[PDB]
Amino acid sequence: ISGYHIAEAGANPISQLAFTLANGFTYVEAYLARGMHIDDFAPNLSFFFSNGMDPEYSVLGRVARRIWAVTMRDKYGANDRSQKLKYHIQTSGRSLHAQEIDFNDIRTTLQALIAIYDNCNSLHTNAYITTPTAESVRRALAIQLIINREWGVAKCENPNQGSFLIEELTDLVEEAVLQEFERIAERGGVLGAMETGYQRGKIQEESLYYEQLKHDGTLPIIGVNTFRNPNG
Amino acid sequence: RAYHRRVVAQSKLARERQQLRAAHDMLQGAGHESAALETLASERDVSLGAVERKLLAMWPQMQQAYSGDEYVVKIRDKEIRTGLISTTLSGTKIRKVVLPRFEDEGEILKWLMRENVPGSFPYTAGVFAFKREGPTRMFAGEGDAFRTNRRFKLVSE
Amino acid sequence: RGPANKVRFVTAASLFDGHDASINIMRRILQSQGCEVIHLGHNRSVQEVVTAALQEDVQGIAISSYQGGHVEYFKYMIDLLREHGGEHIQVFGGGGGVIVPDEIRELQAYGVARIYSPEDGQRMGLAGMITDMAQRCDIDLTRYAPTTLDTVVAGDRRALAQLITALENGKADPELVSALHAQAKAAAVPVLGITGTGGAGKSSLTDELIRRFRLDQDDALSIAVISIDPSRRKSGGALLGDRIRMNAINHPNIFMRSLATRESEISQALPDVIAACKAARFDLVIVETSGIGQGDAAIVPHVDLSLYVMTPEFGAASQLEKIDMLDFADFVAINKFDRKGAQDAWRDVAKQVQRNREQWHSRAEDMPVYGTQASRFNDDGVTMLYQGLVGALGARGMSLKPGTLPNLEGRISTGQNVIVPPARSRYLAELADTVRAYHRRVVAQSKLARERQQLRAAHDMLQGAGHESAALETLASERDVSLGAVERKLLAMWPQMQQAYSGDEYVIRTGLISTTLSGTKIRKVVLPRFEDEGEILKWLMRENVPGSFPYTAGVFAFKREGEDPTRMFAGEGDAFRTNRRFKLVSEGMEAKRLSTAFDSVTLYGEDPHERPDIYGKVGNSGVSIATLEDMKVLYDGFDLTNPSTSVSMTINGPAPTILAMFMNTAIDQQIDRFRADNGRDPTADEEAKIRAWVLQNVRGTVQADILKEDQGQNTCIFSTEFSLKVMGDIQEYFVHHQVRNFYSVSISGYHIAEAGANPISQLAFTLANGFTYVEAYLARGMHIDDFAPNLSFFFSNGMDPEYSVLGRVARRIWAVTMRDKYGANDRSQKLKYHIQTSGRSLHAQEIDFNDIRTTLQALIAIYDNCNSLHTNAYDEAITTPTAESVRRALAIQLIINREWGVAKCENPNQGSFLIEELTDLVEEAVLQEFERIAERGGVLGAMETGYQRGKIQEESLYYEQLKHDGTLPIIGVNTFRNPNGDQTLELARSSEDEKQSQLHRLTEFHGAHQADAEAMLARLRQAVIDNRNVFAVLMDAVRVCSLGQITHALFEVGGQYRRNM
Ligand code: B12
Ligand SMILES: CC(C)CC(=O)SCCNC(=O)CCNC(=O)[C@H](O)C(C)(C)COP(=O)(O)OP(=O)(O)OC[C@H]1O[C@@H](n2cnc3c(N)ncnc32)[C@H](O)[C@@H]1OP(=O)(O)O
Ligand SMILES: Nc1nc2c(ncn2[C@@H]2O[C@H](COP(=O)(O)OP(=O)(O)O)[C@@H](O)[C@H]2O)c(=O)[nH]1
Ligand SMILES: C[C@H]1O[C@@H](n2cnc3c(N)ncnc32)[C@H](O)[C@@H]1O
Ligand SMILES: [Mg+2]
Ligand SMILES: [Mg+2]
Repeated sequence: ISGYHIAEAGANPISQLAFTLANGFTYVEAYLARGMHIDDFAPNLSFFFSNGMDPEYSVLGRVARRIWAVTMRDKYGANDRSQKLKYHIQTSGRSLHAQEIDFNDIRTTLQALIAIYDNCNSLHTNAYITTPTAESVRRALAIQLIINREWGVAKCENPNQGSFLIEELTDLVEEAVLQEFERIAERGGVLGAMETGYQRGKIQEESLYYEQLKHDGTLPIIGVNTFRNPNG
Repeated sequence: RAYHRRVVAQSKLARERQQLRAAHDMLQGAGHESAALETLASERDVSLGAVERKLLAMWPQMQQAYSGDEYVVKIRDKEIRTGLISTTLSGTKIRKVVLPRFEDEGEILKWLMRENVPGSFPYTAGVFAFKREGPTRMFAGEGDAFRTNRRFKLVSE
Repeated sequence: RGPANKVRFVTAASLFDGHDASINIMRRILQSQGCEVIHLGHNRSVQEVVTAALQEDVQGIAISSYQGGHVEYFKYMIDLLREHGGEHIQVFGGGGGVIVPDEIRELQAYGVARIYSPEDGQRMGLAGMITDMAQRCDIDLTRYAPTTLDTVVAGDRRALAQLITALENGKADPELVSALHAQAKAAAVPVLGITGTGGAGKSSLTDELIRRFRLDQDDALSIAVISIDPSRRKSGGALLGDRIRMNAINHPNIFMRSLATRESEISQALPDVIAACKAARFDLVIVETSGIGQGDAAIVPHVDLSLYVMTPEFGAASQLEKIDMLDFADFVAINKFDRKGAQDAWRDVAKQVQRNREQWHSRAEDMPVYGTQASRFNDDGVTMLYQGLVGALGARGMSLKPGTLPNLEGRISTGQNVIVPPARSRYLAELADTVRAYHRRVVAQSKLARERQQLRAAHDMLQGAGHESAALETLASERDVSLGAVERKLLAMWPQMQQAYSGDEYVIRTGLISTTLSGTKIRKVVLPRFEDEGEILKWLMRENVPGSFPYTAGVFAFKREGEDPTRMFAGEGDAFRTNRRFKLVSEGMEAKRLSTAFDSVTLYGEDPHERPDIYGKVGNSGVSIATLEDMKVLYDGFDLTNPSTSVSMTINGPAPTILAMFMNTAIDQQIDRFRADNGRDPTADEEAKIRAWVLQNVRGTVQADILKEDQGQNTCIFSTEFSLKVMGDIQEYFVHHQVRNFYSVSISGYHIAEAGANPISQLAFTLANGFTYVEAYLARGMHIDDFAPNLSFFFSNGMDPEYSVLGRVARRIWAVTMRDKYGANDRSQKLKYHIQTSGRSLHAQEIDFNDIRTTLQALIAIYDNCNSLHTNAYDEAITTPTAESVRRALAIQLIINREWGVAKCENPNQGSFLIEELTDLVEEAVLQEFERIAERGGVLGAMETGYQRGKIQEESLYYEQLKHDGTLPIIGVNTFRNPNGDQTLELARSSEDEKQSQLHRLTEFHGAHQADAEAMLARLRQAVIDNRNVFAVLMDAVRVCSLGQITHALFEVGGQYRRNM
């Protein structure tokens, strides 16, 4: 189950996380209605998220894990292996720009950081437009190596835990997802919503809103709509 | 949402239960022996769920586990030791998993139900106990099956 | 087994260079491999290093040059060596990424043996370089030794230096040796022996005595100095650390040779070396021994006059009866007379010497026992001892002119200056107690608050069930009184506190909410959701919200709306070019926050000059500022008196002089602004109003932290005590003129850290230095609330875990101590600091990786709510930030501040289990270090031993041992190397025209004030002599005098810094 494309298309972290979990649960309900056992396919379910600059991305993973674990245990009554949501996080490619390509390594670093902080299972790091050169992939691969090996805070495996901001954000994002679950449910489920093009519409709506505030100068992007290259 | 409602209620019970027994010990330390408090406390031992009661019960044992320099856990007939400490250049001990220092059992249970340590339900801080030490996948795909294969064999040499 | 021959080295840092971290760990490996190292320390001209190497007759010279101008520097050295009989001496260099490959090939082609790049260090290893360096210099220099005394007696000082190397190694012909002693006997020159306990001040006192000889006799005397230091027989070599303390030996008539004991406190060939100097027609030979015990006195039979040096600390008075040297010494110098018990120490020693000589018919005060303070410039005590030595040397056949010095009377120095009174000696220890005591209260009050809540909670639950027991309430009300007044109000205001940070605004109105693209409300300050009042109070006392005691999460309520903490360090070329770079950095920002970097020449208070030593360094590591006119140009277009403009100049040694330039500039800008807005010059009264107003509202910061100069950066040019004296003058000037916006000192540790100190050492030393200034000003008679708000701090942020909580720890330690210990007000309890990302953490290999590290470091700085942040460029290891390079650095801050989501919260650190634990640990670690410094006599007492410098250099070695090792992984350096091995990067060097510009501007400035120059400088020296306010005169001095003129004038009256290894 992926949500990389949904976010990349323009969906904000709440929409991405909500839709993706919704899609995942749809597969679960789909396999269950074939008379199958929950402990037979749930451990095989892998997830795939995006990490951008938005605050919600810092707690996206932990929220996904809790919503899954609680539901898989209480609702579907599955075993321990099934309650464990494993996911891959890939840094947002949308968040990187063609103008001042050297700046992208900064953004890709911050995004890679909160992924490791929130104890992800798998991480991809984006390069700083052109072809994937062997030099460009090394700078991307170095971001992970520097954080994992050199970075001091990273030596702790639960640095997020305890933080007032993290716990509040975790609760908020969780509830925001739940409310979106309800919105999809009153549209006939995920399939029923797709029948109306609800998800597509909502993604398209948010993609425009982002692309608007970007041009509006309201959402600052360093090197793009502010602090632009004085040469070109 | 129902799960969270339970966390709130069970925390209140665990909190009240502690507050009562705490006051009970303080009264006996001053001379007054009022078992009227204990009745309300024992009343909340049953009010607390089975799962919730064991969570608080394992908390002191949980603390002693993540306290030392290693993590002893015996699976099958052998055991699996894991290091907890990474020492800085300054000589500071950075624990892999840092536990809360709450006194309130209301906060302890609340934390144990909403965000237990990595490798424990609801796996908020991770699905595994500790991170694996040392995984970089080898991606390739271009041209015909022959070219993609060679790259596969080359990278994975 | 070490080297085959007696291998000797001369190690130093280049002219106007403070980078000793590199060269210090090289002289350590040199010494351990069995080399005698004559270490000269930092800031050494070519004329200095070459003269040293020639007199010591060494095989090798090791120089560190990180300021640039290294091409001209080494070329000069190579040329000068060949010109004066030192072609066979090999020169080695290193400057990290500063010396690019092309310049290495050039310099090595010129004559330099080897210059090691950071890549060389990785391949060869730390020991590998030194092994290569040592094996090259493993040659026998006895072949260059003279066979006849003809050269030496004639006055050849180079032949003398080589003859000594022959005599020391015993490769001199027996018939030549006896012939030397034969002529040495007929020479009849006096030999003064200086001996005494270890670290008493033998070298320092020797240097001072020589200075007295020069001033008194107008440099007419030819003095030979033979200093002996103990040799570690384990390694094979030694650390001859006497020459480094010598500042008055830089003259053609002075000759010095450093000898290792090579065993005894005297070299086995000392009588030969002495005789060699006697035959060289020197007017006087002075010999310094090593650390002698109580019963040691081997210097007596070899000299004509002996001087025993001791400190007031000798234990009981009965100990003096055990000291053999008190029985032979012709003169006894009780040095370090500023120490406690010096007066009583003199009476004991005087009476003991009287007893040993059986002169009962004489007064004890008439004995040749002198109380000296060699650390003190122009000390009357040292002069008294000198006058005595003159009278003794005079009777022993030594022609000397009637002295020009004050022929004073007495035996004891009258230096009554004190920085920190011995009563307050254990101030750091008290501070440690104060903090620990505060935490003990937090624990106890929390327990009470917890119990109080638990009781009343149980009381309400009983009444809800029926059984009412007022017995509980009695215990609760009992704890209402147990709780403090302050603590009770803290919990009382908590529900009101919650309602404040709950809404969308903070009622004067401030927004609390920043809404994401998803529509999530991110609160600026997130409050805890504890139910336990024990946890509430605990949190409110240990880490209250930003803007509340103890200001752990920040000293202010919310971060500034428009003025970001960004403040970019800048400086390149002349004042004109840097003025462009200021406008580049501060472009697009309504608030102009400038940070000025000066070139090595200005940093050391010197004027730009034609000599290659200095010329090549002009404007190459920072802006070259020499006159007030340069300073004016530097900040042209910038309204310094504007409320949204702050200038941060990084200058230490000449800081009072540079500050006076800045102040005059800020004043003159408003005078020009008035003359423009009114079309006329302001009246004497109008100008007075303007001038006074400028001083009050001018906003900025000058570093000037001299305590860190001795410890870390090495930009101290005057004597340590003098620098501190003038620094206080600045603060007193500030108080009088109500300069309440400018920071008189940026108490720093960045420099200490970059030298190699780990985050604990950095934070501890820096706070310790800060508290030292506090104690210094308090003993000096200033209200704590008068100078504490003017105290600025500066830290480093590296990769180490402790750096994440460095700032918050600094804030709490300060706030708690300033409140409980010193009883200061709110403004004083608030520690404001600047954080600059660690430059040493960035490397020359794979420079693109550095932006990753600089990002992470910049992040934790902003998370921990810093007041000011500088971000390093990716080409950090190679050059001063380029135009393209400074934008990438400046973008890191812009991306985090604007784009980064978590950053929308202003206390994201708070709550974290890791952060709170780390905060507690680092805090305690600092407090323990406070105690370690306290039991060494305070910060000053520790510096006297070189404790800080020692601890830094040790930690620097430990890090470096691991960086090359591999135990400490550095991506792109010791692991994950490039299969290629990597082009030409753009560099920030100064134009030739810019150098000639500065020279012409200087000579034009000098010509303009040629009349008032000498007069003003004379006034400046009189200000020091009459002990007035030095800075007050500098406010007028910088208008007619250049930086160099002022600095050199102060040298005649304030002395020069004495290096400390
Ligand atoms: C630490 C440091 C400082 C510390 C110095 C601490 C101390 N007490 O020595 C502090 C903070 C005080 C400092 C201050 C300044 N510095 Co500085 N500093 C650095 C830094 C980060 C590292 C230098 C260092 O000590 N490295 C550790 C050594 C051991 O390793 P290495 O350099 O990689 O060297 C290796 C080999 O080359 C070999 N080698 C090197 N030297 C030698 C010598 C011998 C004999 C041998 C055998 C081998 C050898 O040994 C090493 C093996 O790995 C560099 C940038 C960088 N990372 O390169 C800037 C840098 C050198 N400093 C710089 C400047 C400009 C300054 C200032 C003048 C700034 C100012 N304008 O005020 C000040 C003032 C200095 C002064 N007071 O004279 C610039 C130089 C610019 C230029 N020359 O063009 C640099 C390059 C930073 C920059 N990009 O702007 N500095
Ligand atoms: C050479 C090589 C080795 C490398 C180096 O060493 S580079 C060294 C460079 N050094 C530096 O960059 C040092 C820079 N540091 C400084 O200038 C000072 O230490 C600072 C205190 C950080 C200056 O910070 P600055 O931005 O000027 O802020 P101030 O504290 O002076 O503020 C002035 C007044 O404005 C108000 N204010 C400022 N910020 C806030 C706020 N957030 N909330 C509410 N009110 C605020 C407030 O009234 C304050 O004045 P007070 O009433 O507190 O006296
Ligand atoms: N407090 C104090 N320190 C001094 C005095 N004279 C020298 N020192 C310091 O004592 C230390 C060692 O001095 P040094 O000349 O090397 O002594 P030596 O090794 O025995 O010859 C240095 O830190 C000096 O600055 C003094 O009169 N008072
Ligand atoms: C000691 C630290 O000083 C900084 N530094 C030195 N000179 C400059 C300059 N002109 N501009 C910016 N940073 C500078 C480097 O980042 C180095 O790491
Ligand atoms: Mg000495
Ligand atoms: Mg000595």
